[PDB]
Amino acid sequence: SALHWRAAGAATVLLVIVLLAGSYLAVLAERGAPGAQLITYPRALWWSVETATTVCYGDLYPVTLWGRCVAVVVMVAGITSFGLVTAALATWFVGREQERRGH
Amino acid sequence: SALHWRAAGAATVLLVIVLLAGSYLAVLAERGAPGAQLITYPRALWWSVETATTVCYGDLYPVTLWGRCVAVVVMVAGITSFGLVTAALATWFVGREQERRGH
Amino acid sequence: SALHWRAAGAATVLLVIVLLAGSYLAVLAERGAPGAQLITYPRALWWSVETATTVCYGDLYPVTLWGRCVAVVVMVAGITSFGLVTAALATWFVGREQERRGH
Amino acid sequence: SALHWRAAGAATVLLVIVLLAGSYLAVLAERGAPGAQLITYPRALWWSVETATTVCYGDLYPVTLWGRCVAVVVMVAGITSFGLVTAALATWFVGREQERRGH
Amino acid sequence: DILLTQSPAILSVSPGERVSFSCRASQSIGTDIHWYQQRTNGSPRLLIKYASESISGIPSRFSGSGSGTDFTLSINSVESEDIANYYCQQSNRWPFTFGSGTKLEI
Amino acid sequence: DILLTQSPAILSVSPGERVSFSCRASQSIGTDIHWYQQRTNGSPRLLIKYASESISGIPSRFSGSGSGTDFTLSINSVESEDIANYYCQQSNRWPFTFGSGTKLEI
Ligand SMILES: CCCCCCCCCCCCCC(=O)O[C@@H](CO)COC(=O)CCCCCCCC
Ligand SMILES: CCCCCCCCCCCCCC(=O)O[C@@H](CO)COC(=O)CCCCCCCC
Ligand SMILES: CCCCCCCCCCCCCC(=O)O[C@@H](CO)COC(=O)CCCCCCCC
Ligand SMILES: CCCCCCCCCCCCCC(=O)O[C@@H](CO)COC(=O)CCCCCCCC
Ligand SMILES: CCCCCCCCCO
Ligand SMILES: CCCCCCCCCO
Ligand SMILES: CCCCCCCCCO
Ligand SMILES: CCCCCCCCCO
Ligand SMILES: [K+]
Ligand SMILES: [K+]
Ligand SMILES: [K+]
Ligand SMILES: [K+]
Repeated sequence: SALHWRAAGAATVLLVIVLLAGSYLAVLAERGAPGAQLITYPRALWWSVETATTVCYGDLYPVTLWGRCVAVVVMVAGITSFGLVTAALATWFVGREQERRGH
Repeated sequence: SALHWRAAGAATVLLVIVLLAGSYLAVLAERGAPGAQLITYPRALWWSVETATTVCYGDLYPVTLWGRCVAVVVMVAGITSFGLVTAALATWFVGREQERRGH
Repeated sequence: SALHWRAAGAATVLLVIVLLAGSYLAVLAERGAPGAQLITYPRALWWSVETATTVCYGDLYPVTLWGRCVAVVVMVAGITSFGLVTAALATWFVGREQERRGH
Repeated sequence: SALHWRAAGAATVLLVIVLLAGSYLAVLAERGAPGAQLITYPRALWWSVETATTVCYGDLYPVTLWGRCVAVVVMVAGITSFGLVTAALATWFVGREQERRGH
Repeated sequence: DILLTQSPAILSVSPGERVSFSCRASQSIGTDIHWYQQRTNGSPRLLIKYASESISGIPSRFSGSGSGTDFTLSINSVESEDIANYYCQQSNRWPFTFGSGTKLEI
Repeated sequence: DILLTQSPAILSVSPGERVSFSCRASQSIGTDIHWYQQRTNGSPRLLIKYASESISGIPSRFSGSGSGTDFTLSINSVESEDIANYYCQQSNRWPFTFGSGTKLEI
């Protein structure tokens, strides 16, 4: 029932959806473009994971306007989802410490 | 009225401003420099987004002193704005949990 | 006794374990693969550190399915462990400020 | 007087010190090594900034054991300092919201 | 600084033929190549931007292709008004540089 | 280790002419090239740092250019005191290396 945990879970499922949609749409956006490397779905999912975690190796990246806009959506969704998990951990710790000191 | 949400919104608009100014100033700083690649505004905005999110592919980066100082401003503004969003999420969760347990 | 500090310490030891296991398993996963560079244990530990911190230089990265799955585990463990440390710092600050204002 | 703000300020000055020491020590560690690029102090400070923010372009990185250990210190100091700033922002927001609702 | 090699320096074709101009960059520059046409006593005129993108008011027989180091400007069915010098130009790295030019003869 | 090729090894020019020395690196090194002049029986003297930046007290006719693998030291209007050996030096990668030198003759 606690809001922070349900929001964390929601953010997790939303992130999975964004990774899958970003993989699909990045391929869709990049295949028009000579030299583009983000053009098959298995490595595009890998790219979407590294973009969502900000763990970005430089092995793949978009070169088109629409692929970069897809990238921005994946970045913000990833950073926001992990920040939400952090915030829920803090809420849990704060509650448990209020209990441990009897408040 | 709540401080955390207004600070989050302020940080968002400030970040947009910093991305635009950083794009402009990075081009201004880098065109003096042989070999520089951060020299047209569309890709400089892309570079400023990846710098602000720390999702940094390695496709573009500054090579001059002043371009790197611009980069540092964009990095800190990005990290601070997303950290502020995290902090506001935590404040919201903490308040809602204080309510859910009736305090 | 405080939950946040014990969870931080647990997360630290778990992260060390994940870095070591990820180094071992990344080598195991990548040596099948022509062109793979993540194939000796000293640099694989370095790679696992950069993956866990999201400080990712692009000097090494996995090219196989199973090496990338190992990578994802290391990314999430790193981001979660550092987020947990942040959350514990916030719980400590929140408690100390409740004291400083006498609540 | 508030603990979170003083800890944030301390972390800022400590981070500046770590960036300067990491620049010096990274050059010291890497000049032994054929092919190393992290070998003059101006770009080593740039490298230390990108390592501390996790905004890591791939233009420079250490290749030696001791340069990589220096790198790890800079990574952890950066991530910890920014996480501490986040935690202080959350403590400020939580206090202000406790006031705004009259507690 | 990026050398752009345009060879051959003169291309001779018959009316109605398809012709192809070559531009080779000394290092990889994505699709940051632009093509200009300059007629006798005229100023240069942009034909193709970013290796393949059309410009408004340019006849559709003009097209461009390539990426990396190798670039081609093509004309479908050459005609007389196409007699000109043709230059490529890179914007990938500072400073911008020009190819040395290919003359079109009919 | 980065080979720096200075060819030709001797350059012969007439007074007042503009002269250009060439330095080619075996791999790309940004602008981390520095030029030194050494006269007969003298010690080397820095002329140009980071491929193009001026040094205080060096006559303004000296300039430098290039980036990547190709570098040029230029002298506007050569004069007699410019008779010397000229070396390039890279600082992009350990160890620092020197070109083999170009002698200037008038
Ligand atoms: C609707 C559009 C599809 C959107 C998602 C597409 C998913 C593609 C299936 C992924 C497995 C491919 C099977 C295979 O053998 O892949 C290997 C190819 O031989 C290499 O795998 C790979 O190298 C990339 C896989 C990385 C997975 C990252 C884990 C994310 C939590
Ligand atoms: C005052 C100085 C200007 C500062 C900002 C400049 C903005 C430039 C306009 C951006 C769109 C360019 C139009 C176009 O067709 O761009 C394509 C070029 O063909 C490729 O676009 C690109 O590849 C880069 C765009 C990436 C956008 C990232 C989204 C940020 C939230
Ligand atoms: C069970 C599988 C093993 C899993 C872990 C393997 C650990 C390997 C030992 C690491 C030291 C190697 C000794 C040596 O001289 O390494 C140098 C080689 O000459 C270069 O070191 C290196 O370049 C990489 C070391 C980076 C360490 C990062 C610090 C992490 C907190
Ligand atoms: C004790 C060991 C020293 C440790 C610190 C060394 C500091 C070096 C001075 C930095 C300025 C160099 C002057 C200069 O003209 O630098 C340019 C060279 O022409 C390029 O600058 C550069 O490209 C790198 C500078 C990046 C600065 C990042 C900002 C950090 C908040
Ligand atoms: C949310 C981003 C929209 C994805 C656009 C698909 C690419 C169309 C390219 O013509
Ligand atoms: C805040 C950074 C200032 C930007 C400086 C512009 C570049 C001037 C280069 O001569
Ligand atoms: C948790 C990831 C499992 C590691 C798989 C090892 C690689 C086996 C490759 O055949
Ligand atoms: C904290 C890291 C110690 C730095 C070690 C200096 C490098 C010595 C290389 O022989
Ligand atoms: K990062
Ligand atoms: K990176
Ligand atoms: K790279
Ligand atoms: K973070």
